[PDB]
Amino acid sequence: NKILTLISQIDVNNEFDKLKKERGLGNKKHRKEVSDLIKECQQSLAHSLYSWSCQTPLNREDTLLLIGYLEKVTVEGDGSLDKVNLTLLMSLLYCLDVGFLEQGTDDREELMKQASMFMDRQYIAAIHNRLQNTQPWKSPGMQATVRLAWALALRGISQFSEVLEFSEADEPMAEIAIGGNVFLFLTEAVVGSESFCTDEFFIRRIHKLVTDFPTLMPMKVKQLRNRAEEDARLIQMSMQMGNEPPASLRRDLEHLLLLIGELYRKDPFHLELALEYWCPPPQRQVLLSKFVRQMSDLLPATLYLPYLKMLRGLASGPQCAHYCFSLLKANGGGSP
Amino acid sequence: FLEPHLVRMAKLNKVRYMDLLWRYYEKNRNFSNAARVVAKLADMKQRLEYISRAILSAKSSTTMSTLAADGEFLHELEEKLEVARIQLQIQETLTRQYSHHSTVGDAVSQLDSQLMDITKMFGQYADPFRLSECKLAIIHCAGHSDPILVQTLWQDIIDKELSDSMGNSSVDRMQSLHLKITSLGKIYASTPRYFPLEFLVKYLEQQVCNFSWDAGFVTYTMQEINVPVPKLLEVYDHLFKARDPWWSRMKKPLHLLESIYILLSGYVQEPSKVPSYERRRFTTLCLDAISCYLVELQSMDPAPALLNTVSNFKSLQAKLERLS
Amino acid sequence: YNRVLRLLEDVGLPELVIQLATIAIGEASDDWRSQAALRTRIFKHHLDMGHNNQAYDALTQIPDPSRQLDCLRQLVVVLCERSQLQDLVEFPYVNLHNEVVGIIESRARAVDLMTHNYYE
Repeated sequence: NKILTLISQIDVNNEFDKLKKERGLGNKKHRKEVSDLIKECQQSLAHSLYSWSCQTPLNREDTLLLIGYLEKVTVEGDGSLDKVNLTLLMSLLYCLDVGFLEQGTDDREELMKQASMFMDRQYIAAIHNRLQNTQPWKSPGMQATVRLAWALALRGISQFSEVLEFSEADEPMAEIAIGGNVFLFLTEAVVGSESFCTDEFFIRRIHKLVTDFPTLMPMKVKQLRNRAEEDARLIQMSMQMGNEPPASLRRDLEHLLLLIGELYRKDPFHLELALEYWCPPPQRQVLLSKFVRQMSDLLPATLYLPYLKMLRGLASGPQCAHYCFSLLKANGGGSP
Repeated sequence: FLEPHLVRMAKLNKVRYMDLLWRYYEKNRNFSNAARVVAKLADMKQRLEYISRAILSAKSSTTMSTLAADGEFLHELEEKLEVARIQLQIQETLTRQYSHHSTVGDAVSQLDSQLMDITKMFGQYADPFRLSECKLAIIHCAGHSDPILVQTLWQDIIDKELSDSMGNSSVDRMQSLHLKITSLGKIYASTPRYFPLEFLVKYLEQQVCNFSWDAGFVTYTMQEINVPVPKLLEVYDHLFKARDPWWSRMKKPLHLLESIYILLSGYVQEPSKVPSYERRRFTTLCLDAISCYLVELQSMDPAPALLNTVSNFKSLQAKLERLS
Repeated sequence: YNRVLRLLEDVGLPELVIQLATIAIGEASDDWRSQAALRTRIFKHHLDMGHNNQAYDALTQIPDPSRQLDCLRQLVVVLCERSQLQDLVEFPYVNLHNEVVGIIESRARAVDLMTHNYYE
């Protein structure tokens, strides 16, 4: 509580109301030097909770206190999260991330006792009950976005033990987030910030969230994939006859094909992270290589532009180029 | 003048005065002086309250402060709290034992009245009462490592519990012993120096053969204190291959064999006990062990129970092969 | 005689164990069970000392087939560890060539590739 209160209320309010009005910072050089120091100070304390997060899972009182902050977070008007508030959010994501519950390391019983998200059935329910509410954040896309990442966690835990009571509430939770075009909020607001290009662990956590989606709930995904492919064709073909398309259309599969296209588009780390999309089998690899082939079925003109952008993202890294060069070669040996 | 009034009065309700002093200090950004004053107070039933108050006030003094001296003083207060707690539980015990021992009460008053040194405590509270658990805790904290001493202490604890449990029904004795052992082990689980596995297991199995208890008791207890199944199996196999004539003398070598069998069967029924990445090799090891056991069973003169055990082992082997 | 045999086993005098076991086989003239037990003990001690040929002879003399087979498995395993594969090759198989093949096959399909030499 103190950590968050001091950091935010001190840095924003003072500089904006005292250092920007009185211009106590003398030259055009001091005003930047002090602003950079404050902006490095905040970014440092956010890296601290970020560095701690990727090592140590959070206890009960802290996870509730980090959730008690992300209930107020805002986004700059210029459509790009300030490098600070963004990393603080991707920090709690790695804390809540049950991607450590999905790794086959046999400390899984020790880590379930150290991760406070578990051992408290009151924890999973309290987060789900709060994100299912209709009081949206200072950015309604926030209540929907966080509601999704938790739901990807409520679905994955189903494998562990027999916690399969909240697996039902992962179907309407993913539909609510998709209906909020969360594939659009993560393409414009998160990756749009040029500071996301810096932190590698901002990429690994999202790449984990994007890869855990089609294989943790390969049932909820295949349903949400098949539903939109059919909802797109029916209306597009009926609009071609005589009318105009409904304004209530939500092409989140297009926005998702953009999101996979914008995320892997830039290559500064030489990771060739697109190696996950190329299969030369673990149940995860089959559910991914299927997702590459199961998505190729759609032929509607509405998803042609994004699926071409998705392949633009997937074709990063030399190996990922040749393979994707061979995929296009055979698809016409007709696929569009 | 509030500060010097407080100091003067505290030097000349001293507890109250020094408490107020430390409070004012912390408010006026002087928690270090608060601490110093509080420690001076601590040093200077009523004494029991003084100790409780001392502990509370030093906890307030160093919330995060890692000041070597003060931090060590707080650790010593926690160890003084250790003293208090162990003293009181064991005093309840020996009081109720010696017709409400008056000497126990006297000793407790002495222990609360002043902080004692290791040597004195050890000697004194050993001859009249033998507080083995407490002695073990003391040595653990200091860092003194004497394997023989540790083993002797463990043995004595068990024996005292057994003397007190003779009155109770076999089942009750067993359960109480189990609980006590588990709790004490959880305290020294990380330290193998203060937990002599081989000796303990051997002595406990001997006690089981003497009191005619269940074969699987030891195995279950060890699985409960998170002792890895591979490790437990290793220990059992080692004990078996040592060819201790004690078992032959007690007319129960087959009992030890059956206990090993029960451990193995429990593993097979719930394979999750062993970590997933070690399962295959562990299965191969079990298959080898089974082979050798079968060979020895076949070098012995046949008996109906022996044949039944042989058949059981072969079935276990088949199941393990199917698993691997 | 069996009591003295158990004595000599803990006593760790293998040769005495063997001769006394032979004398005890003689006393158990009609008892196939006892004969099999003592012969099994003899085989075991010979295998432990490195007396491969004697071990094999004791193995081929055990009346009980199951005991004989388990002893065969043990012999195979031990010779592999000591790298005495030449003698293993020399020793004929009582319609259990395929049995040996299968034992090693199962060992392979159950052990890590980078550690054991069963496959080889």
